Amino acid sequence: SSNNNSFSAIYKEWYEHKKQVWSVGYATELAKMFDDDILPIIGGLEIQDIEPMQLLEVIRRFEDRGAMERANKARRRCGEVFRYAIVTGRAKYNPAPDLADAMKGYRKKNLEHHHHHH
Repeated sequence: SSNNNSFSAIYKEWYEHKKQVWSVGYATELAKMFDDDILPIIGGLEIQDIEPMQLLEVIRRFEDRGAMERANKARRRCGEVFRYAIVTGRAKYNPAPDLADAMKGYRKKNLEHHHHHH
């Protein structure tokens, strides 16, 4: 965590806030799985300074294991934290739309077997 705008910092605030909504055991391990996969990717980065492909790399992390719901849940909670950062006045713009663009454009790296053009 470099600055106060670091993802982990804001995540903790949001986490401890949501901790009063979710079950304690659920909340703890929810953070645990988020920390386990997200932290190596974008955890120590600034929420405003996160690369579009890095957020997609988080989704990549879960999707490649087959965890489709969890990959989408990552995107969900990340965007949820992005939202929280906008509310607290840390970020004005969040690369949430960029996540979608990166996920879409990623099919230009993972090629098909036949294309839609000739």
